[PDB]
Amino acid sequence: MREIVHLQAGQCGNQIGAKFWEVISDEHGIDPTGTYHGDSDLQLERINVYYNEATGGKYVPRAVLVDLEPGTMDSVRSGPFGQIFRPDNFVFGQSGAGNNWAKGHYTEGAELVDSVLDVVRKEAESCDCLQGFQLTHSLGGGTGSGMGTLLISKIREEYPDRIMNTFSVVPSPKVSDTVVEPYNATLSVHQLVENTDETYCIDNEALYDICFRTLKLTTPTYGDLNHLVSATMSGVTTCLRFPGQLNADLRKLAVNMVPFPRLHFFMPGFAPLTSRGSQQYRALTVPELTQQMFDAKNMMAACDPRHGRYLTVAAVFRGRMSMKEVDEQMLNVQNKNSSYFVEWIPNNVKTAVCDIPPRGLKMSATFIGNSTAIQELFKRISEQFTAMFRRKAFLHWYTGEGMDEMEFTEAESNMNDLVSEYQQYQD
Amino acid sequence: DSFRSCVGLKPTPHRKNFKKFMELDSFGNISNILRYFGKLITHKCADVDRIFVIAFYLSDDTISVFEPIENNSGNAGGMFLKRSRVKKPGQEVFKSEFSEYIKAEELYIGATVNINGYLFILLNADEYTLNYMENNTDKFPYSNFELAIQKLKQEKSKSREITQVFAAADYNHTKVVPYNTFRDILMSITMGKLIDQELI
Amino acid sequence: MRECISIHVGQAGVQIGNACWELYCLEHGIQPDGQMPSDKTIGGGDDSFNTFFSETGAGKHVPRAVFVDLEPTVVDEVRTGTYRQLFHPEQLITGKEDAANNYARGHYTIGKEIVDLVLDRIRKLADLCTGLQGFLIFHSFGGGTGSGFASLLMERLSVDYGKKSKLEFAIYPAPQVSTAVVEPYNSILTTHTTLEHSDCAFMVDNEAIYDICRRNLDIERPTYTNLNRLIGQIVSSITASLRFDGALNVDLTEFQTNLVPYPRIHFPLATYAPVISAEKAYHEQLSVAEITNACFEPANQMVKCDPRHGKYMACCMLYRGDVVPKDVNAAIATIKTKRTIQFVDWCPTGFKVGINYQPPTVVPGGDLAKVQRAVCMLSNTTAIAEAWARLDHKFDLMYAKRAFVHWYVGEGMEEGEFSEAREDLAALEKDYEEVGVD
Amino acid sequence: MRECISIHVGQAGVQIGNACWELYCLEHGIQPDGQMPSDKTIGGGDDSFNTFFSETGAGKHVPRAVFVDLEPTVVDEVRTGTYRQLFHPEQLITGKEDAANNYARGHYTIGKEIVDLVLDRIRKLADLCTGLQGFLIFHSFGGGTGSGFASLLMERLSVDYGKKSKLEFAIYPAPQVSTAVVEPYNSILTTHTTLEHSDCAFMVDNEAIYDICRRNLDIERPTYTNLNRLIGQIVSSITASLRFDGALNVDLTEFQTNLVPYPRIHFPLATYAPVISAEKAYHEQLSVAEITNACFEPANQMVKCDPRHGKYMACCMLYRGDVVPKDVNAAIATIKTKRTIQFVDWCPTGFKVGINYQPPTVVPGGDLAKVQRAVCMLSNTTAIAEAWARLDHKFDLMYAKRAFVHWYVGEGMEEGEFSEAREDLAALEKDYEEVGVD
Amino acid sequence: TQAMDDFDKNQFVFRHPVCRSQGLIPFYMGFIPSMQDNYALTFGNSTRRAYQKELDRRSHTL
Ligand SMILES: Nc1nc2c(ncn2[C@@H]2O[C@H](COP(=O)(O)OP(=O)(O)OP(=O)(O)O)[C@@H](O)[C@H]2O)c(=O)[nH]1
Ligand SMILES: Nc1nc2c(ncn2[C@@H]2O[C@H](COP(=O)(O)OP(=O)(O)OP(=O)(O)O)[C@@H](O)[C@H]2O)c(=O)[nH]1
Ligand SMILES: Nc1nc2c(ncn2[C@@H]2O[C@H](COP(=O)(O)OP(=O)(O)OP(=O)(O)O)[C@@H](O)[C@H]2O)c(=O)[nH]1
Repeated sequence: MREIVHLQAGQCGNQIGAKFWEVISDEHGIDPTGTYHGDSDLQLERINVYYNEATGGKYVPRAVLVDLEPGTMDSVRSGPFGQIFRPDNFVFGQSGAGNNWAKGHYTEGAELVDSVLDVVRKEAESCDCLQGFQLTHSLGGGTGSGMGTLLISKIREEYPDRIMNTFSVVPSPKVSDTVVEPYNATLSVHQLVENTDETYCIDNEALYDICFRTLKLTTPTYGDLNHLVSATMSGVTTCLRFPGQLNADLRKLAVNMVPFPRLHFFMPGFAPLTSRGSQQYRALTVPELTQQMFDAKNMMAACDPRHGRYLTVAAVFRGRMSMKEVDEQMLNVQNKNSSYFVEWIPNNVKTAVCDIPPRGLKMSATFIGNSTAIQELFKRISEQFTAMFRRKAFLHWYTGEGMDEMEFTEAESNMNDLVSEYQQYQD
Repeated sequence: DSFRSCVGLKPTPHRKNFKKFMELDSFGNISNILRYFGKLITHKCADVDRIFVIAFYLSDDTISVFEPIENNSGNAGGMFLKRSRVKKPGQEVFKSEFSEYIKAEELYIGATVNINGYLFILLNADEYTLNYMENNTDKFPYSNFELAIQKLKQEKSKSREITQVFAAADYNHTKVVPYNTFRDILMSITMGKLIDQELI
Repeated sequence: MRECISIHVGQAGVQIGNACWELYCLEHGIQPDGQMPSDKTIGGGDDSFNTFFSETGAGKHVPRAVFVDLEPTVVDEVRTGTYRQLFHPEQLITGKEDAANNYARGHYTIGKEIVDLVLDRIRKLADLCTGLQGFLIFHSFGGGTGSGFASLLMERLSVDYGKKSKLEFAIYPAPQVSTAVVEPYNSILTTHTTLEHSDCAFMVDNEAIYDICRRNLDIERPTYTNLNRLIGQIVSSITASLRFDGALNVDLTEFQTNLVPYPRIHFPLATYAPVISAEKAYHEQLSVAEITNACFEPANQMVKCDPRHGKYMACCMLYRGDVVPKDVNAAIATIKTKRTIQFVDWCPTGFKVGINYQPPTVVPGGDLAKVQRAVCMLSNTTAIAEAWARLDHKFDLMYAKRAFVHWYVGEGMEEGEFSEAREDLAALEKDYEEVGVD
Repeated sequence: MRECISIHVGQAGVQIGNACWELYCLEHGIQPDGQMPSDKTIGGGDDSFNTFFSETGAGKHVPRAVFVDLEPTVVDEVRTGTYRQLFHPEQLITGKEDAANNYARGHYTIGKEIVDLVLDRIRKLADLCTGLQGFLIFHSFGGGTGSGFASLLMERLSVDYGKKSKLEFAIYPAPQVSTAVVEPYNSILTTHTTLEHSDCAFMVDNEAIYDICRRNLDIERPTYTNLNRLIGQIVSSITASLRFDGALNVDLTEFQTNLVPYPRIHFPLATYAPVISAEKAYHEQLSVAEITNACFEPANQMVKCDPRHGKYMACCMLYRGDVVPKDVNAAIATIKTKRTIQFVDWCPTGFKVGINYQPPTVVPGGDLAKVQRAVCMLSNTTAIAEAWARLDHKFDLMYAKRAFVHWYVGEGMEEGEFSEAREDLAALEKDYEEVGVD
Repeated sequence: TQAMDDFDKNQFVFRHPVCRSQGLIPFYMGFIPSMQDNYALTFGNSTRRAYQKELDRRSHTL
C-alpha cells in the first residue's frame, strides 16, 4: 500500500512536528499513552498511511527527528506526546551550529548524514511503498537549511521516483533577527530549486496579523501558531486518509498544480477562521465559506497577490457538501474577477471535496495557490544580498569554513533567472 | 540499569550512596557485620551440626553463610554464599517494578527464613549484635523489652494461675530457675504467640 | 555538553568573581557547606550545576572557576570567608610577589614559573569537561596584577587551544580618573597583544555605574558589594541561557558570529535596562516598551559615549522573564522607525534577541528591584573611538617625555614594543573610521 | 593453600615491618591481645588470617614473619611495645653487635652463627606452611645491618629452595642525599651479588615520598609514622589479591612471569595514585579517568626518573575497590593512544590489570584519605639506568682514591670482589642500552 | 531606618535616667600561634588538630 514517512528538521520543525503529530493523534483519538481509543472505523482504516503499529496497539509514527541541540528535544521528549516518539529516531550531533549554514552543510553534516541515512532506510524497509517524503524545516533556519539541503540532495538519487514535499517557513520580511539570514536563504534556495518538487511558503507576520484579525487574542503562544500551520498541512493530508470523492494523490494534485518544472513555491489556504461571537454569529454556508475562503485577509502565506495575478488555484473542501455549490461558487468566482486570472490558462481551478469533516467543525476547507505574488519575495531578498554582498560583510567565517564568493554568484544568478521567469510568464 | 536507561535519552551512572556506607562501616577494631547462628530444616535433619554463620553485612545487606567444620563427618564446608546481596524469596520472574531484597526486619531470634532455595532456621546470635539490637530499636521494636511488658501485662486472669504453676516447678525456693523450664513455662501463657526474641 | 570555565585574574578581578558565584549559588539554592538539603539533586555531577558547578559523587558542588592572584592577603581573606569550603583550594592560585602595576613584571619576571602551574590546572579541568564551549576571563586593563599576568596566559591558552571561544571582561579605565599614571602604559600594552588572539572583549566603567546608582537606584554612597552584585547580575543574565531555557535559546557561538562585524574589532557594549529601585518598581509598572526606550536612553549606558556621535552596527537584547513575541517585535519595529538611532546602512538588521521565561530573582540583603521582565542590551557602535582617542593623546604626551621608562628599561624592556602599540592603535582608529565611512 | 613468609632484615626494615601488621591486624580487626571477642573466626587456623597469621587451637594470631636484627635496642623496645604478646619471642631474632654499615662484616663475621638460627625458624615455618608461594624480603641497600645479612641469607635460601618466588623490597639510595659515604661501597656489592639470584627486587626513595607529603597530603614535616603508613599501604594493595577476591585475581607468579622482560633486570617501579588528603577527597571526586592520568603523571613516581628520558616495557594497575571494566578498558585505550607515553615497540601490550571489589580502608589516627577506588602502579622503564649511571661516577672517583678501604681490607676483604662489580654494573648499563636499542 | 533608631538609641538613652571544627584549608598564610613548632599532620588536620588544642594550651587566642 502507499504510505508516507515524515522528516522533522530544524529547530522550528521541532515545534512543528510535535504540534503536527498531536493534532493527528487527537484527530484519530489516540491517548497520550499511545493506546488508541477505537471510535471511528475509517480513522482505524486509514492510519496505516502514516503510522506503523507496535505491540499493544501503540501506533508508532513514521517520522524522524533530527537536531544538534539536546535541550530542544528534551522539552519535546518531556512533552505530552514524547513517549509516542521513539528513542530510535532521535538522531542528533555533539556540536553547536552557531546558526551557521556552512557548518551544517559541510562540517557537521559529514559525520551525521551516515547515521540519518542508515536510520531512514531502516523504516524505509519497514514499510511497503511510499508516495514520497515530506520535510518540516525552515529555509532561513541554520540547522534546518543546512541539514535539509544536504539530505534532499542525497535522497534525490536514492529514490528519484517519489514525492519530495518540502514545508519551509519564510522569515519575517521586515525583520530577520539573524543578520546573516539573507545569506543562508540564498544558499539554500540554490539547491532547493534543483531538488524539490513542491514548496509551501509560510510567514509569521501574516500569522501575527491573523492573530489580530480573527484570533483577536492579543498575546498568543507560538505553539498556537504551529496549531494553525499544522491545521493547514493536515488538510492536504486529510485527502489521502479519507474516503469520499476527491482525488488525494499529491501527484494527482501536482500535475494539475505545476505547469512548468521550476514552479515549486505554493501558498496555503484555510477555511472558517472564527472569532469571539462569530461562532454563534455565523451562518455557515458554502457561499460565505467561499467568500471567506477567497479573502486577501484570509491569505496568510507571504503577501497580497493583489499586486499580481493567478496562475493555478486548487482548493480542497472538507465536510458534507455537494457537487453543485462548489460548481456554482467556482462559476461565481470566475465571473466576479475574470481578468485577474492569466489569459494563459482558463478554468485553472482544481477542486476536491472531502466528505469527512474534522472533529469540532462540520464545514471546512483548504486551499493551495500559485499566483504571481512571489516576485516581491525574491525581489526583496535580492536587495539585501546585493547590498551585503557589495561589501562582503560577515564573510571571514564562511571563508574560514572553506567556502568562496563564487558559490554566491550562481546562487543569486539562478535567483535572477527566476525573477525574469516569474516576470516573463505573466508580464 | 534498566531504569538508568529509563531516565532520558542519555544514560546516567547511578551508584550507592557513600553516606550510608560511611557511618555503617566496620572501622578500626569496631565491626558492623552481624553474625547469627541457626540450623537447617528438611524432612529429616542430618547435618544440623554445622551452625550456620550467616553474616548480614550492615553496609551491603550481603548475608554470607559460613560453616565451622565438625569432627569426623561429611561436612567439609565453610562459606556458602560469597557476600551476595540476595533477592527476596517472594518475587516473580517476569518483573515490571523494582524488585525487593532482604532487609533487616526478619532476623528475630528463633526465625524461619529462606535464602533462595533451602529453608534455613535461626536459633541464636552473638552478644555484640544483640548489643547493637538493644541500642537502636527504631528498626528493632522487638529488642524493646518495655513493649513485651505490655503484651504480658494485658492478661490479668491467669494471676493465681501463674502464681501456683511456676511455684509448682520450684521445690526448695532456691531463688533460681533453669532456662529450659523458664522458656517452656512462658510459651504456654502466651499460647504460642511469644517470639523467642523478647524471651531472650 | 554545555559548560565553560571561568578565570579571574587580578585582585580586583577576584572580588567580582566571588560575588558572581555568591549570586550563582543563590538561584541554585547552594548552601555554603557544599550540599543540598535532603532533596535529591546530587549525582555524578549532572544537573543545573553541571554547566556551572561539579557536585560529583562526593556530594559537594565544585565551582568550575580558577582564582589567580599575586598577593596573598585578599585571596587568603576570601579563603577565610563563608563559601571557602565550596572552593577548590589550589584553584585559588595565590602569589607571594606583586607585579607593582608593571605589565612586563607580571608578564616576564614571575609569570614563567606560575603559568606552568595553572597550565596543570586547566588541563585537569579540560579533561573532566565534555563540551567546554569556552572560557570566562575576568580581568582589568590597568591591572596591577591583572594586566600582565593575563596577557601571557591568554597567549598560551590561545596557542594550545585555538578551536574554542575566549570571553574577555575587563573594567574599562576611567577616561578622566586615573588611580595610576602608569595605567595607560600597561593598558595599551594589553590591547596590542590581545588584538590578535582575544575573541570577545567586553568593557565596563565604574563612574557611570556610580552615575546609575544615584540616578535611579538612588545610591549617593555605593560600595563594591553593590558594584559586584550588579555586574554579577550582568554575567548571570548572559549565562541564564545556559542554566534555563526559553522560547529560543542562544549560545556564545552565536554571540561571536553575529556581533563582531570584521576581524580585530570585537568590543561591544552591554547594558541592563530594568535597573530601578524596589520602591520605584513597587508603585510603578514594567513593560517591554519603556524598558526598550530606557535601554536605548544614552545616559543609561556605562561607557561615556554619545551614540549620536557614532553609528550602530550590532545589537543584542536578552529578554529574561515573562515576555511574549508580540509586544517585543512590534516594539523593536518602532525602534527601527526611530530616526535618532543611526544604524549603519550596511546592516538592515543588527539585533539578536534572547528570550528566557525565568524571571531574575532578588538576593537576600539586596538593593535591586523585583523584576519580572528583564533584558541585557549588548551592542557595538562607532561611538567608541574617542576612548582610545582619549588614550592616545594621553600616551603621546607622556611617551614623548618618556616618564618612568627608567622603571621599565630598568627591569628589561625597550621602546620598540611601546612604539609598535601606537601604530597598532593608529591602525585601530583608522579602521574604525574606514568602516565608519560608508 | 595461599600463604607466604616475610623477612625483615636490618633495623631500617623493622619499623616498616610492624607498621605492616599494625595495618594487617586492622582490616582483620585483630585485638592487640591476640584474640577476637566471643565471636567465631578461630579454628584449625583456616580463615582470612590463614594466609597471613597462624591462629591455631591456642587462638592467638601468630604472624608468619621473622624479624632479624643485630642491635638489641630497637628489637627489644618493640618487644616491649603494644603487640609484643602477639609476636613470637624468638622470631625477633636479635643481635648484640653491629656490622658498622659494612656489608662484609655482617656477611662474614657474625652472619655465619646467626644464619643457622634463622634457618631453623625458616624450615620450621616452611613445614607448617602448605602452599608457601614465596617470600617477603624487607631490606635496604644502604643497610648498616640490612646490607650484609640479607645477602647471605638470600644466598642460602636460594640454593636449597630455588623452586619458589622471592620478593625483595629495599629503600633505594637517595640520588643526592647521603647519610653515609660508605653506602656506595656496599650498595654495588649488594647489586652485583643479587642479580643472579633475586627474583623480583622493588625499590623506592623517601625524598619523593617527602615531596608527595607537602604537595597533596599537605605534610610539610613528616615522620616515619606517615612514611611507613604510605609504604605499608603499598604492600597491602599488592597483597589484597591474596586476601580478598575481585572480578579477577592475580598472583605473584603472574607478576614474575609478565613483568620482567629478560633476566638480570627485574627492577620495576611502584606507585599509588589516590595519594591525597582527606578534605581534598572530601570535596572532590575520584574516577578512573583522572587517577589514570595522575598515575602516569611523571612526578607521581617515587624514583627520580623522567619517563620521557626512557621507554616503558611493563606496567601493572591493581584496581582495589568499586570499578567496572567499561570505563577501565575505555580509559586504558585512551592511554595507549597517547603519544607522550613511549612504550617500547616490541610489546603491543605491556600492562597487567587487577580488579578487587574491596575498597581500601583508613587507619584510626591516620593520614590517608577515605578511598573507594585505588590502584598500585607496578611498572618498569628504561629510564632507571641514570641512577646506576649516577652511582658509577660516584663510585669510580672514590675507588680511584680508595677511601676507607683499610676499614674493609683491614677486616678481611680485597679488591677483586670490588673489581668484579664495576664491569657487572658496566654490563648493566650496556645491557640497558642494548635493550634500549631497537 | 537604622539612622533614625539612633535618635531613640541616643536621645533618651544619652540623657540617662540621671544614673572551624575541620580547621582551615591548606596553603593558608598569616601566623596564628604555635604551628611549625608542632608538625607531622596534614594542613587540614594540622589546622583542626590545632583547632581543638588552640582552645587548650595556646589558649591566648580570642
Ligand atoms: N522552534 C521555533 N523556531 C522559531 C521560533 N521563532 C522563530 N523560529 C525560527 O525558526 C528557524 C528554523 O529553526 P532551525 O532550522 O531548527 O534553526 P537552526 O538551524 O538550529 O539555526 P537558527 O536558524 O539560527 O535557529 C530558526 O532560525 C528560528 O529563527 C519559535 O518560536 N520556535
Ligand atoms: N575589577 C575591579 N576593579 C577595581 C575594583 N576596585 C578598584 N578597582 C580598580 O581596578 C584596578 C585594578 O588593577 P590593579 O590595582 O593593578 O589590580 P592587580 O593587578 O590585581 O594588583 P593590585 O594593584 O595589587 O590590585 C585598580 O587600579 C582600581 O582602580 C574592583 O572591585 N574590581
Ligand atoms: N627502611 C628505613 N630506612 C630508614 C628509616 N629511617 C631512616 N632510614 C634510612 O635508611 C637507612 C638505614 O640503613 P642502616 O643504617 O644501614 O640500617 P641497619 O643496617 O639495619 O643498621 P643501623 O645502621 O644501625 O641503622 C639510612 O641510611 C636512612 O637514610 C626507617 O624508618 N626505615
